[PDB]
Amino acid sequence: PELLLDSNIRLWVVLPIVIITFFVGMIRHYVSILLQSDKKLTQEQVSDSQVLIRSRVLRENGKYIPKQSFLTRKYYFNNPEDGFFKKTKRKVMKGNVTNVLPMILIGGWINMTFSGFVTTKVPFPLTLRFKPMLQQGIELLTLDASWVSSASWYFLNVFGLRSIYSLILGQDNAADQSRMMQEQMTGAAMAMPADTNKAFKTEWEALELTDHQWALDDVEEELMAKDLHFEGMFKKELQTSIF
Amino acid sequence: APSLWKGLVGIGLFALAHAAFSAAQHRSYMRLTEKEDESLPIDIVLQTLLAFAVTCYGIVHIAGEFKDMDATSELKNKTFDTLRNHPSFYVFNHRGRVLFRPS
Amino acid sequence: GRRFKWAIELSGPSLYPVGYLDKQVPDTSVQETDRILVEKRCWDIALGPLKQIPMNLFIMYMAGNTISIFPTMMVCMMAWRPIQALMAISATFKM
Amino acid sequence: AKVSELYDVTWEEMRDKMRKWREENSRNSEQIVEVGEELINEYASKLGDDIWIIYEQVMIAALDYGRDDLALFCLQELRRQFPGSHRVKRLTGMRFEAMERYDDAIQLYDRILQEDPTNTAARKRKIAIRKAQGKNVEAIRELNEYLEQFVGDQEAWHELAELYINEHDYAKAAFCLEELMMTNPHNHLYCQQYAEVKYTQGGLENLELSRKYFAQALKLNNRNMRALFGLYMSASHIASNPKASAKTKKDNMKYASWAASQINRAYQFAGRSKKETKYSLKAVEDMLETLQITQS
Amino acid sequence: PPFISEAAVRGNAAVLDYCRTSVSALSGATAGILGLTGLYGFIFYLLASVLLSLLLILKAGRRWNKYFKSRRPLFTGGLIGGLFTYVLFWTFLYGMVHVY
Repeated sequence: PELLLDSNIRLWVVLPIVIITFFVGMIRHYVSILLQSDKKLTQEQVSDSQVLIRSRVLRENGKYIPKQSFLTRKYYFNNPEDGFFKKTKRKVMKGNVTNVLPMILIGGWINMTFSGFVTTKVPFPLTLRFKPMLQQGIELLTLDASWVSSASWYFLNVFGLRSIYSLILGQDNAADQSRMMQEQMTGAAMAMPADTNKAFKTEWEALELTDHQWALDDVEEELMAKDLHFEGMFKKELQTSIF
Repeated sequence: APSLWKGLVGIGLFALAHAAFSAAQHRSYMRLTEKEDESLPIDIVLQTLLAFAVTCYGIVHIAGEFKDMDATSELKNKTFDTLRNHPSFYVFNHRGRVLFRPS
Repeated sequence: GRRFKWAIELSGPSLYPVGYLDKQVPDTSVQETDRILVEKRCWDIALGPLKQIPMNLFIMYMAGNTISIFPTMMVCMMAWRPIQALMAISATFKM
Repeated sequence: AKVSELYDVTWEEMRDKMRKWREENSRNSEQIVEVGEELINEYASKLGDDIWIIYEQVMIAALDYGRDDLALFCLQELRRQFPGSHRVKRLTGMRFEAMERYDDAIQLYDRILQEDPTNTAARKRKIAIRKAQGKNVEAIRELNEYLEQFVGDQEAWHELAELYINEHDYAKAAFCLEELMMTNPHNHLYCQQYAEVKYTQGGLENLELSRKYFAQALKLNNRNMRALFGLYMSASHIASNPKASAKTKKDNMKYASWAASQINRAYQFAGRSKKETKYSLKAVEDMLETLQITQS
Repeated sequence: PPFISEAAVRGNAAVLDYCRTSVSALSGATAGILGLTGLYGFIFYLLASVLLSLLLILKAGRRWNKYFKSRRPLFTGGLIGGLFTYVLFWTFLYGMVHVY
């Protein structure tokens, strides 16, 4: 420990840079929420989207289905005579997650404002080939690389609060009536691309590739068993009265 | 119960801050005297570790949900009586309507 | 029958229903098992990581030997992708 | 009890209880209105986002119970905040249909459809209007058309099944409930209703299928006694029919006998709750003994 | 086990990650308050993570099968990002008190 620093530089650099990066992240998040815009939806695209969801749930949950009704559904989807997939046919800079440019600009402005500065030292032993990285404005060759400048301080700061931001924020799930509309919107946003023919053919062949295994036949497992949960359960239902 | 845990967490954080202030004062005194390369006293180090462990205990108890993996137990107490009626289709033709007409 | 005494009986007297079909249309029997194409496809999937290295070699050459933030950040994530892909090879191997 | 209930309560508990009521979508319009205007006059301070849904639920309940004054009182407040909103328009059309002059609510629905092409609520309300205005066949036709145009709503499937129940059409209701069970295989209630519909149809093969689906939902929850009763009755009926194999008759008789012991014990440990449960226990005991003599 | 709800798993994972992040953040403050060498600091961070994992296991105790299907995420989870956010708060109060 050396290089006795002033107490009036830590109160005008560290707290300002921390608050700046925190509120810059908050601004970015809230502005991203604000700029989000809904997408126009045609009733037809919603229609094939829901048809695809129906085929998917048929593929996923098909064990608990009467065999006759299962082949009825499979034939209706396939129907080699007419078929619904076969005839019903429709007709047919480099912005990449822009979050690096703002942080780079902020770091560049912060480094431009502070020319010759010593913010804090890092306990971690660092090599001398990272000295041009870290100081960038201090004319010292005998000094160690532990003492970093404000640029690296802010660069480590933006990653320090990356997981902290999610602590304050979170996910939301409400509006049961609007939940269905959200599901249709997202599902048809999945089904935007105009490749209906190949998707229909792929689903048509995939549905044939599925087999049937009635999971309802295995009933004998339950018959030879013990029913004791239904009274520990029944004991804890009695105490509650009627409001 | 959660209020007690929150208060305990706050008290632990305050104790940690006080230990930090004591260590800062110790280092400020150390900068005064030449050489004397000694470490900070062990009593404050034990106090700050006690504050570290105490706040670490309530931070786990504050956010405990641990909801059941099985979804059959969440539609288990629900009866078919409530499921039969739906918010979408609602006919306003009942005898209670004309029974409650006059009061 | 009279043994049950109370016996309530219920009788039932354009094709708009979606899937309900008047004609039953049984006689479906599909036996298709084509494992060689699946094996060829899955064999080519495991060859992707081997081919994903040459262009990162070319990119590291284009990066040069200039100590700067952009190249060192490219190099830090260049090796992170394999090690992050090597943390869950058990599930991929099992599937 | 009104003042007593109004004493030992906080507004937070009231709001949480109403949120739970909305989650369960129960019918307690009396109680929903009773607590509705109370939080409106007592707190009336904050939770505007909550209070909007609160207002809508309160007027929905008041339309059912006895009170259009509070319905209009909440309608004016909803219109004050949101000048143009389709939900308020749908609610106003519902109230209009409730009062008189259904045709005005009708053209309101067509204007809503003209503005927003994708509006399921307006079409559902029109379908419900023609359900009570004319015959149910036309309403079924429009519901089938809308279900073609979306194929997304489970409530539409259940409403179609319920409407087909009154027409004694269990063939189509079987497909409807099969489709509804497809999306939700863990819901034993739909399985129980499907087994009920299949049993009502009749036939030995339908009886066996209904029995096996009664048994499947019995192990998923272990809460329902309706399913075990249906299973026992299906076993007894398949025993009654002469057109059966010997071994299947023996195993079905074993199933019925085991269900009988389950009934006996379930009513037995219910007897320690009260002192009048012994009479119910002996009633069900003679019931099971008589059916056992019938089967044996 | 046949049917699994994604909402419950998501909530469990969110709670676990939130606890792992907060514990690591406070462990960083403790290390910055004391002030050690890199090796000792990393070992201390690992010890804190192990103690948190043991406390999380003790929290569940019986009937942990319904709560967690396995225990690998409880042991090994959020070890790199948690260390990344721990390094921030370790050096945040380290130089603030000693250097300044």
